[PDB]
Amino acid sequence: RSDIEKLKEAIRDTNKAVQSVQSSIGNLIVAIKSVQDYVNKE
Amino acid sequence: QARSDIEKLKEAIRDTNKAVQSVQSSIGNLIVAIKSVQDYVNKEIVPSIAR
Amino acid sequence: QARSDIEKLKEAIRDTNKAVQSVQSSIGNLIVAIKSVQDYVNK
Amino acid sequence: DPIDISIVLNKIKSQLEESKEWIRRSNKILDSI
Amino acid sequence: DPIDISIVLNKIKSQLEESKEWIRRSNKILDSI
Amino acid sequence: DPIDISIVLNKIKSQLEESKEWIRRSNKILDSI
Repeated sequence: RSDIEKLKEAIRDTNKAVQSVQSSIGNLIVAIKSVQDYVNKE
Repeated sequence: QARSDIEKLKEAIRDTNKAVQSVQSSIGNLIVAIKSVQDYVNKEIVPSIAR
Repeated sequence: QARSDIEKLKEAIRDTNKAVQSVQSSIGNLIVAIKSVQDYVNK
Repeated sequence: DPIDISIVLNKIKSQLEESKEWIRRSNKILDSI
Repeated sequence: DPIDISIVLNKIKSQLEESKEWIRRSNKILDSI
Repeated sequence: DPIDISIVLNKIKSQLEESKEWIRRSNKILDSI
């Protein structure tokens, strides 16, 4: 029951890590898009 | 319940793994997108400047 | 089987974490690559 | 090709959306423990 | 502008460092099993 | 330099390959529970 709770919390933290990676990817899209705009528009 | 929880932990990790697999495909496509901007600069920007 | 399954779950999460740590390393390098492209377009 | 970047970025956006839903489901299973 | 791309990259670096701290905690918890 | 980005992108690809292998190994351990 103690080990079960630890595994739960470990997955929960892994999931927070993945959520941070998902926001980082959203911003990488923004960064790439802006470089192509700068090279295309401006 | 204890077997029940072990089964739930397994299915939660399976879902986490599917989230990671999606992130992995996204990163593969980000490689493609950056490659394309760098190739574009090497293919039609620099030659255009020359012309 | 109880102790056996707990240790298997632990190793599964350990391996998932290594997969996330690799993605983290990749993202770090994707920043370098984007920076490099904008840097080569400015210099 | 301008549209052939656009096709790639939209592939990333759809995969990013799928990833968030998987994490949401993982988290809810954890709540059921 | 390029100086205002730098902001986006800094945002990415900040989220990446949060992600690393979360994985660090997860592994520390697993060490205790 | 054009090849000094190409080195970076090739590193990302191999890191991606490692990530995929790690997830496969996690899933197969889950298959043994």
